[PDB]
Amino acid sequence: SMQDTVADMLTRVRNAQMAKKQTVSMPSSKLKVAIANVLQQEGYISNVEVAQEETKSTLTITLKYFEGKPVIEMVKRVSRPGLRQYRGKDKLPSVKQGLGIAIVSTSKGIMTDRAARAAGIGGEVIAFVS
Amino acid sequence: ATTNQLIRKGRTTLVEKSKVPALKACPQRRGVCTRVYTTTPKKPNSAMRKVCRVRLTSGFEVSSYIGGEGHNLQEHSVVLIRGGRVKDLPGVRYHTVRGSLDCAGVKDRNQSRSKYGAKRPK
RNA sequence: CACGGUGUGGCCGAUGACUGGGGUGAAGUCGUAACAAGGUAGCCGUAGGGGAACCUGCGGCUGGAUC
RNA sequence: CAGAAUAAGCACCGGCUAACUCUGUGCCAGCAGCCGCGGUAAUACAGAGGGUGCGAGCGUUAAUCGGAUUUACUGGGCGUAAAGCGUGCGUAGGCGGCUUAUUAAGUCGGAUGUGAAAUCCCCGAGCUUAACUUGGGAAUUGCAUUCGAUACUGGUGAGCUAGAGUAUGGGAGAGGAUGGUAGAAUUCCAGGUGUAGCGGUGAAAUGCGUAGAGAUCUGGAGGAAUACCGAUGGCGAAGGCAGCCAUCUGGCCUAAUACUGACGCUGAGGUACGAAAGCAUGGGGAGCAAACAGGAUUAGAUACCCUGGUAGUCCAUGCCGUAAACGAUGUCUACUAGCCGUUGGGGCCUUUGAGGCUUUAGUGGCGCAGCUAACGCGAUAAGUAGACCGCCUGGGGAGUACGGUC
RNA sequence: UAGUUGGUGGGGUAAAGGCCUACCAAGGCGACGAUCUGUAGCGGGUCUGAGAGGAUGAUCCGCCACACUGGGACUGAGACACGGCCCAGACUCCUACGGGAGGCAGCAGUGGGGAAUAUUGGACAAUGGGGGGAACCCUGAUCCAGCCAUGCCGCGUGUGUGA
Ligand SMILES: NCCC[C@H](N)CC(=O)NCCC[C@H](N)CC(=O)NCCC[C@H](N)CC(=O)N[C@@H]1[C@H](O)[C@@H](OC(N)=O)[C@@H](CO)O[C@H]1NC1=N[C@@H]2C(=O)NC[C@@H](O)[C@H]2N1
Repeated sequence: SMQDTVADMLTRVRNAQMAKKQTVSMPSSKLKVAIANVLQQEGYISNVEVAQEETKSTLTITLKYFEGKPVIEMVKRVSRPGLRQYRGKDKLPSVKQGLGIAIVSTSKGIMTDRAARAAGIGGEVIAFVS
Repeated sequence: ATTNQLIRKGRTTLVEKSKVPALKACPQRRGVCTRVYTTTPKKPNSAMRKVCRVRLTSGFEVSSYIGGEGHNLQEHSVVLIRGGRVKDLPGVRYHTVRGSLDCAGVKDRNQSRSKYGAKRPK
């Protein structure tokens, strides 16, 4: 059964980018929307939309392609249900010598590792994007 | 392996067996020559190579090569043996130190004298 | 209660007439089982038989050639 | 004060690895960490000359870590190289859908106390220099107490329906168990017609037949298996399941509402099933056929070929628990170009009845991207990711010995 | 696992406590490994490694345990006491046969084992320790010396000219 919806979302985005799709859709959740907002702010994706039919909620993401290649080149799930990963403020990972982002869930909300270091807090390392 | 499998049962390390069991973690051993003789090499080598069966102070009986040309050993001689294989001789895993206790240094030798235990010529 | 003794039973080590298989060396003797359709396709499980590789029965596989 | 006066050895020179020739010997003597040298011109054995590396030292042996991503947490694998249990069910455990309130255990932050000295590191100081000694720092990645934060995980309360399941209609099937029954054929028995062969092989022979075979026709007895249909078809967890009929019975597919509301996935131990051969007790026995007998072939035949033929193959009640039990590919979930077949259903459209579009669950052939050592795989993944389990760590010894369970 | 797990009365200790005892109850531990078994002094640290890890626990410092092998207690603030006592065991020594004596895993040294590791040295002058009012006495701790290329660091074995 499905036991990691965040990993499902990341895999959907990865496969859509590899297949050169324009948009990608999934069932929605607040955590997924929070991650997508960080991606949009950092500029890896273009637009985030949430639609509601009744109790169902759908998340739609518009993908970006610059030159020939997709903008999101690498996206890796770091923390997983079988192995949770927590880091302090001094040991937050850096992706590609600061050229990528690490998505971190902290007590002040989801941010990048750069913002987490600026705020001087740690948290759970969700994913690496580059 | 999954993380849960590693937690339930970790990784296993296999111990490495010594190639010189008769020394018993000592640099050298003293023994009594039980039988001095000559043997033939395994193919593709042919010779008459000098070996001695020795009973060690560790409680083991082994075979040890005699290096150099010309030796004065015989039965009941007391010898010092170190480690070292002879390769083409099956089962000879040790060497006899020349010029240590009863073994004498090789004669008319002037290079690599510290090996084979030959003193400086006059 | 320590040490000791008696009876009986476990576990460990050493040793033992004789006996069984294994490895290595050297290729001495009998064959030619496998590799080509290897000259009866090979192999797997099981059972029986045989100086020896092996042979035969039943089921299975292609990791079998020609059609 | 006297006077160069008192003071250099060890290893190596085929490649790895800086340093090459001549004599002597001729698979001998010998060398060797690995690959390897030596069998008349050896830069690899011994000596000599020359050189190289070190230097009061130089080599050898032993031992630890490294190189070894060669137990892989960082940081590996399981189609064919070693490696997916034969297949299910399920216990402990691991993990687990969406929304909301709360808690603050995990998680994060601050403060305080502690973390002996020596040791390691940094800046200095004193030794003629250095080793060494020493001042002060830094560090001691930890632990405890207390105060805060609430995104995520966990706990608690409430709510939801996309997962999972239930009722009702319809459908396909060699799914399982029991009992009947039909037709073809082999063998045997009896009888009629009939008379010298039949059978078998590469060729023969053993064998059968003049107390009559083989052939042909009629009747009877018995056992085992179900031609055509038949299919890259179907059903089943796997092993497996084919004539027809009745009875009992499991699962699956398909439509629409209705209902429960995470009730789920996997699964160490455990347990159920599990081809063929084999075993126990009792039946049965047509055909076939291990063992065995005879005839051939052969140098020999122990075999392949031929004539016979007992266990067994069949039934009832149990055991055994193994197969190249194979897709050599564990189960579950989501996503990622297309093209052509086929089985069981749903929907739509022609317009009369047969076709054309879709959609779903199986079963096949190609193939873009991606992956792979390559072969190849490619929506039935060996691609992209997640959850749990099983397994591998050079070849033999060895799935072996001992102990134990059955 | 049956003083075993808990409770009550009493005993006992410097002090909590099944530490002991008499009763009452049936509890306590274990797959997060009890019980049994093999090995082992622990740490600060040391070696290796980019790190994570791996190996190790000489010399220096802290803690623990032991003193020929076992069982005990006495004195004392403090011991179940290396150079104290009692008992049991093995071993060793003296003897006039009446009777006695001992424990180097303290320093030096001997025999043995081993590939292998040193002198039966000097002084309490310094730093400490014991006793004493002091003078002072004791101290194989210590400070020094001897032996060993075992290691690290430094220096020399000559310099210029000379075809
Ligand atoms: N949820 C998923 C559900 C899965 C589903 N249940 C089953 C499924 O889908 N499995 C995936 C397919 C894997 C497949 N089994 C592997 C394979 O195919 N070959 C194995 C690799 C061997 C080799 N590398 C290639 C090879 O030798 N090829 C030969 C060859 O082409 C040709 O022979 C000759 N001599 O030229 C052909 C005709 O004889 O035979 C092929 N050989 C074979 N053809 C057979 C076949 O396909 N199967 C059974 C077996 O018989 C197979 N061997």
